[PDB]
This record gives sequence, structure tokens and C-alpha cells, in this order.
Amino acid sequence: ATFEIVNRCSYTVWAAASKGDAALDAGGRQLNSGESWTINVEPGTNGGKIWARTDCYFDDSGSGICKTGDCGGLLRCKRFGRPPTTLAEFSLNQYGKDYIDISNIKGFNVPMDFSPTTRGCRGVRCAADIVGQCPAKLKAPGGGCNDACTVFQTSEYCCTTGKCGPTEYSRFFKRLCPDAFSYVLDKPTTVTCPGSSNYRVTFCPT
Repeated sequence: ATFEIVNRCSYTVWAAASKGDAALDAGGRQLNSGESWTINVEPGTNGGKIWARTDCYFDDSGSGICKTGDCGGLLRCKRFGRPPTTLAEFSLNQYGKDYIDISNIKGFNVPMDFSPTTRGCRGVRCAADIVGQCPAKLKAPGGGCNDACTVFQTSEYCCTTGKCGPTEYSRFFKRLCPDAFSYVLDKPTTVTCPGSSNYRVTFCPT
């Protein structure tokens, strides 16, 4: 499957792609304002994620740090990133279909649109100014808007017991971005696409 990652932000971002225990394609790359990077994700990839990283610094070996979404200090991510991270999530070729969504469960750092470039389904988007409107207690000093689980570490926010409800914090993310997951047990906003669809992830779509 092909994923064209486009940075429409006025600032540079370092795209990242991983399935948790391994990188997807190269795993990460720098995207200056306006640049596009097309990656190949193997069919059947389950639990894949694409996200943007901001304010990064990498040496010649590809080692460094990012203020948001840092993945073990690597340019080429092989693991998931450090919150806050707006997440484009997907599982491909699952019994004949693809499943995609955007999630704010791990916070929000950069606005994003995640849409298919092929026929058969709609895209999803979370492009509201979540960082600017972020509740004071969720603001990440390093940048972005943290999710409540990251900040408070409670069973209710992290849904540890598999039993949790919406909260004042989850409702904030849901109000600004109704089409993205605001908490673990949020009413699903997952989109079903034809198996083997291709996609485009656009940072700062508006």
C-alpha cells in the first residue's frame, strides 16, 4: 500500500511511520514546508501509525531528539512516538478490508487529514486549533496538547480497567475534533475502506 505523506504546514516536520515493534518503510524522514514523501506499507499491516514530529535535531548518524513525537531519539522510527502526537492509525487487509482513523488518545501536536487516494470510502480529519485552545492543565511545555492519561495517569483517563467514560478533557478533544478518537472507549470514528486502498496523510490540511 502507498501512503503519500504531505506537509502543508508552514514549518518543518519529521514524519514518522511505525507499527510499534518495527518501522514502516524507512520509518521517518524530514519534510520541509510543502514536501511530499511517499512510503510503502506492506499489505496486512496491523496497528500501523503515522505522525508528525516537531522541533527535531539529528546528527549525521540519525540520532537526536524531537519536542513532540520523539521515537527513542531516532530519525528513522522503529517504535511509536512520545506524546503529544496526533495519530493517523490503520490496519490493512483485515479480512478483505482496510480500517483507518485519526486519534487524539495520545494528545495532539499537528493538524492532520487522513484520506484514501483510491475509491470506496471517505477520509477523516482533525484540523482545529487544538494546541491554541488546549486546556491549561493539558498544555505540554515542550509543545502540543497532552491527553489526560499522559498528564494524570489515572485508571479513568487511561481506561486501564477497560471501563471508563468520557471526561471533561476527552470532551475538549471531541468538541474540537468530532471525527477523531478522544478516549479509549469513544464511539468509533473508524472508516472502513476497500482492502488494499492507498492513502494520503496531509499535515496542516487547512
